[PDB]
Amino acid sequence: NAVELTVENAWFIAEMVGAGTFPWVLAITTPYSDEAQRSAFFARQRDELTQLGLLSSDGVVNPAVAEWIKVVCFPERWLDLRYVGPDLLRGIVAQSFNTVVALRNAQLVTFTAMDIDDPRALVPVLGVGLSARPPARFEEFSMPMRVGARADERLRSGESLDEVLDYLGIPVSARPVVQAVFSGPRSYVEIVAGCNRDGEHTTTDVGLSIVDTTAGRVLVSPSRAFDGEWVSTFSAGTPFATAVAIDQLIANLPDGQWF
Amino acid sequence: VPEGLAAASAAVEALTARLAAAHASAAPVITAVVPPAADPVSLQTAAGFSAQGVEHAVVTAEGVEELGRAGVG
Amino acid sequence: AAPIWMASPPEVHSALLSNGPGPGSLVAAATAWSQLSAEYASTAAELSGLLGAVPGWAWSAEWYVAAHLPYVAWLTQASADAAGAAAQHEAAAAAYTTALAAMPTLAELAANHVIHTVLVATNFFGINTIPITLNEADYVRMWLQAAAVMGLYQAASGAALASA
Repeated sequence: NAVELTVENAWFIAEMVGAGTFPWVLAITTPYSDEAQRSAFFARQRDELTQLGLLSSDGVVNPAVAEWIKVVCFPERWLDLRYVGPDLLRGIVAQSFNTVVALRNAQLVTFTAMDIDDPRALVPVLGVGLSARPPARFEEFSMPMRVGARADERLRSGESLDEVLDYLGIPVSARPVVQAVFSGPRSYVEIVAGCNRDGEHTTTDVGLSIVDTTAGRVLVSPSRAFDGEWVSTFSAGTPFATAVAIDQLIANLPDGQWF
Repeated sequence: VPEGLAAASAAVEALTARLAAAHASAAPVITAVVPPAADPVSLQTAAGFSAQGVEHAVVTAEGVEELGRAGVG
Repeated sequence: AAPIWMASPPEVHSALLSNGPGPGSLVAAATAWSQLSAEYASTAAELSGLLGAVPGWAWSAEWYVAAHLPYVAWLTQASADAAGAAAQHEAAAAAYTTALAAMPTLAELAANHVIHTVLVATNFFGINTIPITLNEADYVRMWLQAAAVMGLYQAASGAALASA
């Protein structure tokens, strides 16, 4: 129960339906760079969309697609998805009762409606771009994220990837897994929460992340500490512990949790 | 030329030459203005200014001519 | 002819606008029109006083100065048009200088892409700082910043081009 179509096909549907513009995570810009070219390209997509059957008659678009595309452009609450793994895949999980997931690969964009009965129904969609590895086993530890980012700032500057993690509030039972994530066969995702209340675009300061490595799946959940700074815990990627980490995140927004 | 219009003709003749002197002092600069960049706006507007500068130079040029020949009596 | 500014990356917008001759030619015309507007007003003064170059005896030949007189209204209109052109060019020269200062730098765009490829390489410890989302969100900022400056630089120079 989904629809897959190109960026040119995607942008053209938002214009006729009048939904406006997609979230820029999908980077769905305008096809043509001059308004004299619009006449020709109005015909191409309208001609191509009738082939796929989503735009059957002369201009009437499938209400199923018009609803899915208007909730992605006018979401009241959403979650920005950015997947990484060797290849990037990024999308959005929009909500306006019902939800619609929009993911974009190298060129194609796929729209799909999901269910939000329980907060645990999102663990799949938050792990589609991953490598689908089992929850890892290690001793949970936390780090001040304001200092954690400075660490990666060294690793990407040619620093020995071992002696840095040799100097933190770091345990030893977790050294195997935190070393397997600075590796080749890894895949992670950055989760950012946002909502359009009566004001403008507002997203969270920090984000939630789940990482799949050779050792297993790792959850990286942030939380504001006593002194106002952000501390991030590194625990098992349990499908039960990730859902209690996104509500813990999205509760930072003025409208609170989804539940 | 009549008798008492010698100073009058020399007066009108002295200002039509002063216009042509100022008309040419700015003729090459207002008719060929170069765009400051390459974007389609700097080309469209600098081409419009040049289009105005040449339509203005030809009307004021002949105007000085029609001014200097108004006295036929 | 009728371009869509948000259809192209900020690299092409910044490349076209940031590298050119410069506004030195628009100011060269602005000061030329203003100097040409003072001559149109200056000659209108000595033309309106054409009498006084006529001696006492006017018995006759007043039709001469009366035929050169209607052109003082022409020199006032000419001074007005030439004074407005100096303001049009002066305003167009200011629209460019500000649009350039608002356009994102090409070096600023290059550094953006360079940092994107290295964050994808190693990002585990600093992953709740969401550097991938921010860097990519900082690029679309430059995407919309460039597309907005051009849409305004069009209506700014387009309005500074209409007359009469």
